[PDB]
Amino acid sequence: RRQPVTVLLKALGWTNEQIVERFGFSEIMMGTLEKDTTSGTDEALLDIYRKLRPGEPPTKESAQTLLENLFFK
Amino acid sequence: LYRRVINRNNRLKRLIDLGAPEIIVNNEKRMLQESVDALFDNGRRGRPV
Amino acid sequence: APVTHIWYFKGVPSRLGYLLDLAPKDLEKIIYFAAYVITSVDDEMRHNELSTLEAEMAVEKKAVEDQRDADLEARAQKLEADLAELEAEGAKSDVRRKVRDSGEREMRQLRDRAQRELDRLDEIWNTFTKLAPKQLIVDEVLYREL
Amino acid sequence: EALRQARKDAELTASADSVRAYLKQIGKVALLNAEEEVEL
DNA sequence: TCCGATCGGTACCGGACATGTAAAGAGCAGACCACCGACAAGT
Repeated sequence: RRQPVTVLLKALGWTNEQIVERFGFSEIMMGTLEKDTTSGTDEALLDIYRKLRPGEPPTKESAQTLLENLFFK
Repeated sequence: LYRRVINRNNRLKRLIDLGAPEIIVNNEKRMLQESVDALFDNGRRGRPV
Repeated sequence: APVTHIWYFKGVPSRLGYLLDLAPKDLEKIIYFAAYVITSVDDEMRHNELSTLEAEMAVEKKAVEDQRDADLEARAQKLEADLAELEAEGAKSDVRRKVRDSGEREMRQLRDRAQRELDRLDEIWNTFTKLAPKQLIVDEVLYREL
Repeated sequence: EALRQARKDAELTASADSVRAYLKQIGKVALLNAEEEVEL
């Protein structure tokens, strides 16, 4: 299912300040960031893990390893 | 399909006879249900065999 | 073991769902071994013995509260022993603050554990009182406790 | 916190795939290390 | 009132073709057949 890209950006290790300073020239990005209703890195990572693989109990490292396997390995 | 249904039914009979715990018996019954459903109409529920 | 017919369940609309007034997701969970369904409930027996069951539940809650109080007083006496030890020989204020906040965290953990136990008991009692046929108990441990 | 709610939601997910459901069911119980086997 | 899922359908005649892996081994017993010994009664 669709997820806001701000969640993915935060899950990759970026913060709110990084997103603001990197995508400050766009209005859609700011609107999505204000309407995400989600803060922090661990919460976004857990949400991504739940969306991708429902029914699997998440933890601190399983989601990161899954993301690395999916993309950066 | 008929062989799969018969095999799962016989395995369910053996599991009931032995006295297996509830988890194994429930799993076997679910497998039997899926086998019958695939026999009657393959593709309606889940992935095709 | 009986097996349902795929034609009359996985259809648009679901004939079994219309006949039994059950949502298609509920039927899928029930017939694929994912949630329990209450076939029938003895309303008269539940109503006759409702007061006794409520009294027993209150007794259980009182017992768990007494256990929580015993744990709290054990923590209090351990803290008193620690204070007596700190009075016996001198110590820095930082370690005293550290042990104070550790004790506060431990007592807060005990308090929230007791609160979770009380909430679980309340949920179980509410589920038992609102028990009715054609209701799905999706939690296995809840059904085991019932 | 939110972690407990996420765990509860994950355990209460439908998990339509049969193999995934069986893995979830077998994952509920713990293991026996050295001596509980002898007692059992 | 709006909208993310799910299911239904999408021309005809001619023709064409056939699967690709195995982590083993041993001890004991049961059923059936090709080779045989005796022993008295009917031929």
